[PDB]
Amino acid sequence: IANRFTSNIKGLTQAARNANDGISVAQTTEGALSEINNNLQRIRELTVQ
Amino acid sequence: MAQVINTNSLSLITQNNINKNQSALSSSIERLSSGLRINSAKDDAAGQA
Repeated sequence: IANRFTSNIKGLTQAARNANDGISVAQTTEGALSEINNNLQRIRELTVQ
Repeated sequence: MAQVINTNSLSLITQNNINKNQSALSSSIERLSSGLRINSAKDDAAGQA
């Protein structure tokens, strides 16, 4: 049972690290999306004029 | 405590609580710095849209 618990603990810690990496990926992608959105808004204003 | 030295459940619980508070600390500081309630859409996306 101690072996099983050790395996579970190590796996869960590594999984937490993987989830942190996923959060980083999402943040980078969303920043790029925000810049694209600003560009699109400016293009729309230019079209309006 | 007095029984065991290999682990410190008190330390682990304290670390978890510290991290939980730190999340809100970071959120509040970035919110104040930006001056916008909705930043990076980590929250209600209807407001962002």
